[PDB]
Amino acid sequence: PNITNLCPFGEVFNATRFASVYAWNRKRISNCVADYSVLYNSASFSTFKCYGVSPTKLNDLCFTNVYADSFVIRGDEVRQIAPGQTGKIADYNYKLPDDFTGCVIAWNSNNLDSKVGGNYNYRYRLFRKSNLKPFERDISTEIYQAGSTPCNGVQGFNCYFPLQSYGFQPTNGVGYQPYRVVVLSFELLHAPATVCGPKKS
Amino acid sequence: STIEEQAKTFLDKFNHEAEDLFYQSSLASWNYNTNITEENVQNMNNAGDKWSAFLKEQSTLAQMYPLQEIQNLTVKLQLQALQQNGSSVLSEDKSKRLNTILNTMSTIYSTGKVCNPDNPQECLLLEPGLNEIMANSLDYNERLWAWESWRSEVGKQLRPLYEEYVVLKNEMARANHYEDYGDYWRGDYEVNGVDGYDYSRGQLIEDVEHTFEEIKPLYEHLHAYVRAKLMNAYPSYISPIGCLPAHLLGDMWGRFWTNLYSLTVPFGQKPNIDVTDAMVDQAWDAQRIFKEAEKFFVSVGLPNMTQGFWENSMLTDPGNVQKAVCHPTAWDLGKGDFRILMCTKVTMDDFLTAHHEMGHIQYDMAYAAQPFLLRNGANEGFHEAVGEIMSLSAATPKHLKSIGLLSPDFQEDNETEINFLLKQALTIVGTLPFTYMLEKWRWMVFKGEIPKDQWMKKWWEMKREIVGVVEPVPHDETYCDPASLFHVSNDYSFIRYYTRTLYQFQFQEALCQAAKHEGPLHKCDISNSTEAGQKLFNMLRLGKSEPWTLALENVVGAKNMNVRPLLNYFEPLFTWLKDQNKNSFVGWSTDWSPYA
Ligand SMILES: *[C@@H]1O[C@H](CO)[C@@H](O[C@@H]2O[C@H](CO)[C@@H](O[C@@H]3O[C@H](CO)[C@@H](O)[C@H](O)[C@@H]3O)[C@H](O)[C@H]2NC(C)=O)[C@H](O)[C@H]1NC(C)=O
Ligand SMILES: *[C@@H]1O[C@H](CO)[C@@H](O[C@@H]2O[C@H](CO)[C@@H](O[C@@H]3O[C@H](CO)[C@@H](O)[C@H](O)[C@@H]3O)[C@H](O)[C@H]2NC(C)=O)[C@H](O)[C@H]1NC(C)=O
Ligand SMILES: *[C@@H]1O[C@H](CO)[C@@H](O[C@@H]2O[C@H](CO)[C@@H](O)[C@H](O)[C@H]2NC(C)=O)[C@H](O)[C@H]1NC(C)=O
Ligand SMILES: *[C@@H]1O[C@H](CO)[C@@H](O)[C@H](O)[C@H]1NC(C)=O
Ligand SMILES: *[C@@H]1O[C@H](CO)[C@@H](O)[C@H](O)[C@H]1NC(C)=O
Ligand SMILES: *[C@@H]1O[C@H](CO)[C@@H](O)[C@H](O)[C@H]1NC(C)=O
Ligand SMILES: *[C@@H]1O[C@H](CO)[C@@H](O)[C@H](O)[C@H]1NC(C)=O
Repeated sequence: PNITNLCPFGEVFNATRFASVYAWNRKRISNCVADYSVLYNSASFSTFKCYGVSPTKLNDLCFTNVYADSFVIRGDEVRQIAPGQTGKIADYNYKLPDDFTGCVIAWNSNNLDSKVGGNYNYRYRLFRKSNLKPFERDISTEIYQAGSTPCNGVQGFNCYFPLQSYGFQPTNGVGYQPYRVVVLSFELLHAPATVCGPKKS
Repeated sequence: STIEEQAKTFLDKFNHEAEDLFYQSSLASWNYNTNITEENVQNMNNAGDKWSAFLKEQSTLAQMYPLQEIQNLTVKLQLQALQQNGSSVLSEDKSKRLNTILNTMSTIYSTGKVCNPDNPQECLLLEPGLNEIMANSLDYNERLWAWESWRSEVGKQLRPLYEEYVVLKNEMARANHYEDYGDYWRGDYEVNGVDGYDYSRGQLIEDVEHTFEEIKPLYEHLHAYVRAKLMNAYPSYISPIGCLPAHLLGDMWGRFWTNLYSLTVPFGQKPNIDVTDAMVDQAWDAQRIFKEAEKFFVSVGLPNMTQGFWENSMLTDPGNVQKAVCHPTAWDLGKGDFRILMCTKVTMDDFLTAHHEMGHIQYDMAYAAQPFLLRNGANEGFHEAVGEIMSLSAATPKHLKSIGLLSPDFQEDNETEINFLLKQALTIVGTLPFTYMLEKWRWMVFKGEIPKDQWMKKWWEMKREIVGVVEPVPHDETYCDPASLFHVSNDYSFIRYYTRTLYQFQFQEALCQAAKHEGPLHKCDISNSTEAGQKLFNMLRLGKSEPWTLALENVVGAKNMNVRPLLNYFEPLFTWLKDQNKNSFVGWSTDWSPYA
């Protein structure tokens, strides 16, 4: 071969604005050469916690149609993003399958997504009728009935708004400051593989 | 669906939105107390009036759930706090009258002024001055005059206000399913959940004197020794048969006897252990003091202190026009934010206060995982006891020598040990009868056993009997002596201070027992002991989620409140006092008085 073709990880990691967890952003990646070495050696990333694939052998494997899902969550909830985990956002906002083969990266963003008056532009789902299937996205905004009476879309007794905002502040302690999370999913279907790392000469 | 599910959903909705508003109110209060400007006053007012104006609706909504069907205990316990009427049981007129009464009582107490007879234009206040006069002076006549002036130019107008206050608050309590206001105060010490750990409101009454009767001989011997020393003091005033007067104790009310230490030092020649000069000689700043205080807790085993505490907290010396009231406080602003506030100086008392406040911060940090409504101590007495344990354990000569303050080749002996024990006793054990008598009087007057006419006289003979304090000058019915107190004019419960000492000494004795220490209890130290730290943490992490009877089961092996550790701590002092005053007799006679 000769000089390679880069893959655009800049527009997914260094984006100015992310999206709330209840509407987590999804991106598809195909026909590119991905270099995970620069991601592994980076010191900024706090959590690099990926199970089914050994971290040192990403460049050797060759996949097709990689996926990247990005969002912003609280510090204490980063442990909820794992196979076979339960909580509030794990079962109501973003659920991972139990046979996951991916890789989750999480890092601190206190100086980007915080404001002295408070950043109230991040919302998450709190009430659902039932749990969520893996890799399912729900954006329905309808009043929630916790009793045995119709609500008619007005916040009465036992009728709650399903989505609730975040209260990020610059002086909050660790565990409440916003964290940015991105998960990579490696699927391998029957079509020829295209996405895998450089072949050194 | 079941009611419990609706209650759970309501609580989940409530707590998350309450957290942010509470945090905003706390931040406004911090900004005001750290930077006293006019703007901050109204900012705090307008950022905190909303918190109650939000809590009111949440309290209102938490009544359609019939709290006799909920199970799971924790949900019911959490909902119990929300289902509180407060003061809404009464109409607007009575409520506003009560609020105005509280405000005018506080204003009258906080603006006291008494002028000496010869100059009716230059008065003195309860701020240093009159307090300084009755604290560190020598004349009998001026002390008596100051006592009478303070009790006749402050508490004389408080009598009608308190008389109306008693009946108004009693009516409110009766409206709130409590026949007395004493029950309303005692409701904190009540649990009606798990079997075998239950506790009723009326049981505390029977418990208080049951645990008080065992310490009577120690108080009697201390009273006899202090009276003998005061007889070596001011002549032709004390009687070797009766009990000592009121204004010679060394304070406005006699709550503490610390100011009396100078007159009644056992040896005198032996100097107390003070390392202020040594601390200065090594160039010790506030940062060093707080780092040593943190290292103590780290060595014990408690969690390491978080970043931002070293940045946001105002540790020392505001200095310039940036004024700030700096009563030493520990702030838990919520959302994982903890701070301290103090005007640190280079002195031993600052070291002890730093240890105390750091222990407060540690306890606040321990139970952060509990829900919003359960982030407190098991009862009102645990918090200060936990804070004071570290202060007690950080003043030992061994610990001071280990941090390189005292000389390495220092040796302690009988005299200095007895001196320190007496100094600590004069502050710790000399206040229990006063608190017991005051709380008993308040409960009795709330219940209504003593009528309107039998208010002051009954107060005075119960003070003469329980405490041993006589009349300098009589008061018939026109005064209200107990009303001239901070915790009585501001509507504060007073039985906390009685339980705090017993809890702290039980905790210290248990830790020393499970710390492998040999010798007298007063020289015990819990540094470099991970098992003691683990045992303490296993109870601190509980929060309010469990009854305090269960809380007093992981530190000690008995749920009841016993008083043996106190009698164990002051054992050398007691055995010295037994052979010290072998001629004078213990006890007092209630008939003799200074004026009759
Ligand atoms: C997203 O943005 C970050 C920075 O905001 C990018 O990381 C930075 O990339 C630059 C350019 O390669 C690095 O500078 C280089 O550093 C090496 C080692 O010191 C030096 O020899 C080179 O001459 C050059 O100066 C920089 O170190 C690196 N890290 C930081 C903290 O700035 C990142 O590449 C962007 N894209 C992604 C996907 O993260
Ligand atoms: C709690 O345990 C720590 C150690 O885990 C104790 O600190 C150690 O104290 C000893 C003396 O008590 C120190 O030994 C001396 O060190 C100096 C140099 O600093 C040396 O010149 C002397 O000849 C002697 O060897 C030791 O260094 C010190 N270690 C540390 C890490 O501070 C501490 O005293 C214990 N506290 C108690 C028992 O209250
Ligand atoms: C009361 O209900 C709560 C649920 O809100 C229970 O709390 C959970 O209990 C289980 C088992 O004890 C634990 O595994 C969970 O970690 C607890 N928390 C949550 C959020 O599920 C509680 O145990 C119940 N108590 C009783 C006595 O039934
Ligand atoms: C205290 O408040 C005043 C009034 O706005 C302000 O000018 C000053 O900077 C504040 N102090 C600090 C330390 O910020
Ligand atoms: C509060 O007062 C109302 C009457 O205004 C009463 O119906 C309600 O039961 C009270 N709350 C409780 C917990 O008793
Ligand atoms: C505790 O925090 C201090 C502060 O810097 C640090 O020096 C020390 O190593 C910490 N100890 C731990 C994490 O065990
Ligand atoms: C303290 O008292 C004991 C008891 O007899 C005695 O043996 C010891 O010498 C005394 N110590 C001093 C310093 O007086």
